[PDB]
Amino acid sequence: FDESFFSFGGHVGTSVEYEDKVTRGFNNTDKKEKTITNEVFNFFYNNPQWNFMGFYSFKIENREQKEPGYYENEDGIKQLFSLNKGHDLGNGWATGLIYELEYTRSKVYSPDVSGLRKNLAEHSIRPYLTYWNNDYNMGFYSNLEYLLSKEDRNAWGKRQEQGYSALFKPYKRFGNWEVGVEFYYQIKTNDEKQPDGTINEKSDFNERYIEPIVQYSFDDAGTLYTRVRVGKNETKNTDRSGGGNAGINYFKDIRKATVGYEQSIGESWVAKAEYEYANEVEKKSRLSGWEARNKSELTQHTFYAQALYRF
Ligand SMILES: OC[C@H]1O[C@@H]2O[C@H]3[C@H](O)[C@@H](O)[C@@H](O[C@H]4[C@H](O)[C@@H](O)[C@@H](O[C@H]5[C@H](O)[C@@H](O)[C@@H](O[C@H]6[C@H](O)[C@@H](O)[C@@H](O[C@H]7[C@H](O)[C@@H](O)[C@@H](O[C@H]8[C@H](O)[C@@H](O)[C@@H](O[C@H]1[C@H](O)[C@H]2O)O[C@@H]8CO)O[C@@H]7CO)O[C@@H]6CO)O[C@@H]5CO)O[C@@H]4CO)O[C@@H]3CO
Ligand SMILES: OC[C@H]1O[C@@H]2O[C@H]3[C@H](O)[C@@H](O)[C@@H](O[C@H]4[C@H](O)[C@@H](O)[C@@H](O[C@H]5[C@H](O)[C@@H](O)[C@@H](O[C@H]6[C@H](O)[C@@H](O)[C@@H](O[C@H]7[C@H](O)[C@@H](O)[C@@H](O[C@H]1[C@H](O)[C@H]2O)O[C@@H]7CO)O[C@@H]6CO)O[C@@H]5CO)O[C@@H]4CO)O[C@@H]3CO
Repeated sequence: FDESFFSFGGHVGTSVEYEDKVTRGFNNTDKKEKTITNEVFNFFYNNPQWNFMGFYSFKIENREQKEPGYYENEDGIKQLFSLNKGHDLGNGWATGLIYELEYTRSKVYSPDVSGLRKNLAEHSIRPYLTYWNNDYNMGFYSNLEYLLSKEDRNAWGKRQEQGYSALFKPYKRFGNWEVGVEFYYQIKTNDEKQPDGTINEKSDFNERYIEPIVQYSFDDAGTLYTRVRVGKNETKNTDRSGGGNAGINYFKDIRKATVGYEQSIGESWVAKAEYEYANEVEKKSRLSGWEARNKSELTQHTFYAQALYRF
């Protein structure tokens, strides 16, 4: 018991993420955003004696937004707390529960506000079920999720999102290869109000995607991988939404491609680098009248690098 407290391994590390986004919106102009995320600490804790995994991350985030006649800068701190109590069921089966809390505090600067504060709390509860068949070298990861997101933007009001998701990812290993496909479905309700209670948004949302992944492990080196996502989502406003969005539906097509490489360096260090492309095209059921076109297109390039020390 006292001894079990000391039987942990895991990793400590750091990462940096750079995100370059351009959204050409319904007004047919470019909103350009650059975000840098500095993960000053991330801590993976693994106690096989408890069959318990924990994760903690501290991030500093800075975003700059630029578009015709407007700018916005946002600086934030994000902490993640994650607890995973697992359970070996034998014969290749396992189950467990994840409880995850992510808190973000940020300040926004623009020509119109100076240090407007935003507080975000997101809670994720995920029962999961895994299977691995050693004879076939095939298995799957699966989970359900309840997700609650609550954001207080002070003068800009409050927003709550609440819903569920399901994920199923079968995968197979053969030689140095591993191939998998992630299937994902999410539903949620959005509720956003101004401080006096005026409704900005009341809407129902759903998303689905399928994402194949291929990886190859080099005998004398690391693991190279690629993932490609094709998905869709929809946001359907009730008659109570504001801003001309009453009864309006948004439909989005999603395409992503990722390539990454991870390699161990000696016995303890592991480094990973990854590039992701994302292109998302949105249209409305009906334009309000101010729009220049029925199209809003996001193109995003993300660069990610991570260095971890295993123990
Ligand atoms: O938590 C740190 C981790 O976070 C991120 O990974 C997430 C990932 O993006 C999601 O996809 C998801 O992963 C689920 C996945 O989709 C499912 O396929 C399944 O995973 C199965 C694997 O597919 C299958 O390969 C096998 O995995 C085994 C490995 O092949 C084997 O090498 C070994 O793994 C050990 C590593 O060799 C060792 O280096 C160390 O791993 C560290 C990583 O190197 C490091 O990058 C980091 O990982 C991040 C990751 O980058 C994020 O993308 O920390 C790791 C821990 O230090 O530790 C390994 C332990 O031995 O053994 C494994 C297991 O046998 O089996 C799995 C099924 O178990 O399930 C996934 C959900 O668990 O979730 C994660 C977040 O956890
Ligand atoms: O060029 C101006 C602007 O025009 C277009 O926006 C549309 C928008 O697409 C429509 O949906 C609608 O907006 C409604 C919303 O539906 C409703 O939510 C509400 O908006 C509130 C926000 O939800 C809340 O977050 C806050 O918004 C802040 C915001 O966080 C800041 O980012 C800042 O907004 C700027 C944008 O960043 C910038 O892109 C641009 O907006 C364009 C937009 O690209 C285009 O699609 O300018 C704005 C402001 O300069 O500021 C606000 C706070 O001022 O506050 C609101 C308060 O309700 O209200 C709107 C209004 O109906 O209609 C707009 C305009 O037609």
